[PDB]
Amino acid sequence: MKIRTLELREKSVEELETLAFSLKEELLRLRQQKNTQTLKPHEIRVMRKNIARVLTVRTEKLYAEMYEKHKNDKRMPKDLRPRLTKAKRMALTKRQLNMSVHSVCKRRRAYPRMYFSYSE
Amino acid sequence: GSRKTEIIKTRLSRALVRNRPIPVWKRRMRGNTQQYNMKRRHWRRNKLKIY
Amino acid sequence: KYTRKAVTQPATGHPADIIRFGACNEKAVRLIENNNTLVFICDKYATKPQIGNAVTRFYKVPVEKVNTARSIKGYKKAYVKLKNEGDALKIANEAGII
Amino acid sequence: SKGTSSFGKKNKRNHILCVRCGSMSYHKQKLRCSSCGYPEKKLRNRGSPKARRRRGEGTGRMRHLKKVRRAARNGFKGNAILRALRNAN
Amino acid sequence: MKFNKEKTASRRKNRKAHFTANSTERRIRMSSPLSKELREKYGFRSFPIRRNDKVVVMKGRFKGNTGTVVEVRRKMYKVYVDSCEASKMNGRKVRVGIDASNLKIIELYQGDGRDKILERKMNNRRMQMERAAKIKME
RNA sequence: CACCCCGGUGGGGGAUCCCUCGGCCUGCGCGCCGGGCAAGGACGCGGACGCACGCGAUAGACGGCACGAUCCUCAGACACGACUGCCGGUCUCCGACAGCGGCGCAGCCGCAGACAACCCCCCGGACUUAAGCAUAUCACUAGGGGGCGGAGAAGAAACCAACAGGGAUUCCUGCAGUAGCGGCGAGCGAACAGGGACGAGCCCGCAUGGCAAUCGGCAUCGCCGAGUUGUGACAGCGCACCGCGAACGCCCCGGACAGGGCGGCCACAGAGGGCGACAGCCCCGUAGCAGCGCGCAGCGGAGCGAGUAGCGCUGCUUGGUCAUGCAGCGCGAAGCGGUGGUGGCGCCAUCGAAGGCUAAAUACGCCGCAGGACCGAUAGCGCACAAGUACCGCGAGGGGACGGCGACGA
RNA sequence: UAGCACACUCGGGCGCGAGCCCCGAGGGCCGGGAGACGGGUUCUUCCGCCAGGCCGCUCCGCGGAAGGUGAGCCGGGUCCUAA
Ligand SMILES: [Mg+2]
Ligand SMILES: [Mg+2]
Ligand SMILES: [Mg+2]
Ligand SMILES: [Mg+2]
Ligand SMILES: [Mg+2]
Ligand SMILES: [Mg+2]
Ligand SMILES: [Mg+2]
Ligand SMILES: [Mg+2]
Ligand SMILES: [Mg+2]
Ligand SMILES: [Mg+2]
Ligand SMILES: [Mg+2]
Ligand SMILES: [Mg+2]
Ligand SMILES: [Mg+2]
Ligand SMILES: [Mg+2]
Ligand SMILES: [Mg+2]
Ligand SMILES: [Mg+2]
Ligand SMILES: [Mg+2]
Ligand SMILES: [Mg+2]
Ligand SMILES: [Mg+2]
Ligand SMILES: [Mg+2]
Ligand SMILES: [Mg+2]
Ligand SMILES: [Mg+2]
Ligand SMILES: [Mg+2]
Ligand SMILES: [Mg+2]
Ligand SMILES: [Mg+2]
Ligand SMILES: [Mg+2]
Ligand SMILES: [Mg+2]
Ligand SMILES: [Mg+2]
Ligand SMILES: [Mg+2]
Ligand SMILES: [Mg+2]
Ligand SMILES: [Mg+2]
Ligand SMILES: [Mg+2]
Ligand SMILES: [Mg+2]
Ligand SMILES: [Zn+2]
Repeated sequence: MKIRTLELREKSVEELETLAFSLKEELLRLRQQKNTQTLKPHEIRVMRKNIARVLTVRTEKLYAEMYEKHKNDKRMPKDLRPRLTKAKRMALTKRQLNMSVHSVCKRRRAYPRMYFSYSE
Repeated sequence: GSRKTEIIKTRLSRALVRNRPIPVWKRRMRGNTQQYNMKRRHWRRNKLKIY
Repeated sequence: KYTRKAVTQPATGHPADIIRFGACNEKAVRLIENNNTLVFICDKYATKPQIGNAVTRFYKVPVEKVNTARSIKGYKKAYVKLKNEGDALKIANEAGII
Repeated sequence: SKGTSSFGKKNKRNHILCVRCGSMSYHKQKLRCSSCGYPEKKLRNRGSPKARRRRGEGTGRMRHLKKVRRAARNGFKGNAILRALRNAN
Repeated sequence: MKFNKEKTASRRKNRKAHFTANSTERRIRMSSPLSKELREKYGFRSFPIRRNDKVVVMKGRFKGNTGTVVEVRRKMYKVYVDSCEASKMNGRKVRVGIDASNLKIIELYQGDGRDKILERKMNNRRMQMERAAKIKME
């Protein structure tokens, strides 16, 4: 947690792409020092994890950006649709299940639900 | 046998790096009931099925 | 055609992904001093132009030849010969390989 | 002849690594795995009641299924970044 | 009696819940009673023990000793109090592990946001006592 | 002296007993896979990392939120959040294509593969019983193939009946081990009722002709397409959902008090677990306490089902008997037809097949939860342990063994 | 107990320890060296051993720590077909 997420929200998506490449370089210099010399035990750990932290903030900013790009799209990208289940994505909608023929509409309209109470 | 496919050598390398004792710092960990690696494999007694 | 995958990861093939480190072995030192050759331990799926392009990019030196060998210890050892003379010794002190 | 002498000739290896199931059961001549039945599309009908316990669903990592159990438990709210964006609009 | 069917009275599941408790639950299970001087101020019966807590030992060999908590270890459930020690053979003094139930807190540490956590339990206890007072009023 | 027997001490071995983060059983809950790349696999990923487990090049805690001080073998990390929890990201490669299919189709989609307990469709044994055996039986089972779903299938009478008539299906009870089938041998074997659970009903086709009133697609209010070989209709949903929880001291024994003794206290809490012996009052807990809203609009209604029904033959099936069902083949209907335990014909009675949908009661493994007159390490699952592991087999496959110091302070 | 090395011998060395380990000498004996399949690190170096090797070991295909496999020309694929 050497690189904090608070600073990564300020950077842009392509600015996080360059940061992950720059942090990958420093990890290669750390893996050099681990082989040749000693290192503090979690230096490779920390630099590996803030590469992941930069890339996560990159992904989280990119999901937010791509959603507002293709929000009012006819077909949104599959990334931005909710991954329910293949069966649940192929389910009929509640509007489609409520679809009934004209005779069922007229009958429910002409004979609606009654609210009543009985007593003997 | 000095001629092998890419899959054979990767499986042979994975069998080789696996075949090592418990690192000695693990014997000092609490709740470490393992004293020696029981899954050690010797090349003459135990055969690998890497064909 | 709408894009099906809107949020895409950055591509691989970064030079830090390809090169794990440069070796400081007794063999690797002999190759640095006698043969102007660095020894890098690399990703086992990295090809010879990808390894050579990584050394020209990360260490900023021209590469004559790349010899590779997938080790039985799991990695790919890559022998990178540099173009200019005395240059692998110049890299390995600045890169800290030796 | 029939026994100890004949075992010296057993240096062929007929069943090699299957690319689908990873057992050493893919025959080279037959070009079919004896365990999982690759390259038939459906899995081979397992030859024992215990073979499902060894090789069936749940005996492996269940990488997608453990995720979809966790999403189903929470109501399939999905991607946490996109969840707040659909909630705002 | 326990009238909640959804909680276990099973010994096996309660024992498994104790030894395979996670670290958030193991902090709660390592609670310790307060003194009467702390309970007039805070009101709650006990609180989870922490490092730098002043503690009087209530049971065991060190009973009646006072000292600060110098080490809490959630796995194996042991609180190590300053001035509750035993020597090794090489003269090295080791703190002796005491269960948290055998310790009574004399002075609560309040440094690392713990005064917020004490006041959160204190206020929720005070608020829940107000609801039970109104319900018994009605 | 050896040998033998008995005892003592020491071995040897792991019985016994005590324990149990395990099993088993029952109930309840859940019932959610897959080109958005599944199941499974391969290979990698820890500073020191083999196994196990975790994970996927964001590789041994990446983000958000909650939590709030430790994690630890070393080194270190840590209020700029340790250890955790919940959810989400990332999620290599092999493994679902000679692909197949739908839609005028700049293109957009679907199928494949997994699951095999439950359920539906097809295929279909033999051991066995008959004291042999061939029909029969086992059995319309096992098994194989195919296919779904959270249930499935069934289902709104071409039904039951013979009454003073009942009224979809499914399930229970019951009819009933009955009528009946059967080398009438062994054996097999239903149905209507009556009682009950649960309850629910509907639709397509022959829709206007003063104009397809209908739909799909798009780069969209306009094109293009479907379509007259005929298209056409909205009543149901959603959110919220806590944190706290009473009451104990002294003395004795002891390594240690939860023991003993004395004296209290709390209890809508004396369920259970932990704590150095057996704790209502030491701890975790336990009893106890908290809800709501938003919706429902219109325009046809007598439409009717053919290589079918039925008959003949055949094969299978059934308790189904001069045929119960199913199929094949031959023949092949009707305006009236089907049926009436099932020969033909006639009566009378009762229904309307050959098109479609339909909750609930019903079944059930994994898994989650809770229980139990269960088993307590040769038992109980094969596995209380680095168990589908080690290991064996060319292969399909086969498959173990192994639990316990203490106050984890010395 | 059955059984297990019985063409070697002499001196020296390291070593707590030597019939077997090393060196020198003598006397004998027979294959040795390259590929495939198969094995998979056994290779090589350093250190070890009171465990394993049908005896012993200071040795080792053993135990531990390392090191090592570099290709336009070798083999296969990026080629071709055979049954
Ligand atoms: Mg080979
Ligand atoms: Mg062998
Ligand atoms: Mg990536
Ligand atoms: Mg090469
Ligand atoms: Mg041969
Ligand atoms: Mg062959
Ligand atoms: Mg005796
Ligand atoms: Mg035993
Ligand atoms: Mg169960
Ligand atoms: Mg995947
Ligand atoms: Mg994190
Ligand atoms: Mg399928
Ligand atoms: Mg039988
Ligand atoms: Mg018989
Ligand atoms: Mg008999
Ligand atoms: Mg017979
Ligand atoms: Mg399903
Ligand atoms: Mg249905
Ligand atoms: Mg029968
Ligand atoms: Mg119409
Ligand atoms: Mg309390
Ligand atoms: Mg016919
Ligand atoms: Mg009639
Ligand atoms: Mg009759
Ligand atoms: Mg009908
Ligand atoms: Mg026992
Ligand atoms: Mg057992
Ligand atoms: Mg054999
Ligand atoms: Mg002898
Ligand atoms: Mg000889
Ligand atoms: Mg050779
Ligand atoms: Mg050697
Ligand atoms: Mg020895
Ligand atoms: Zn296979």
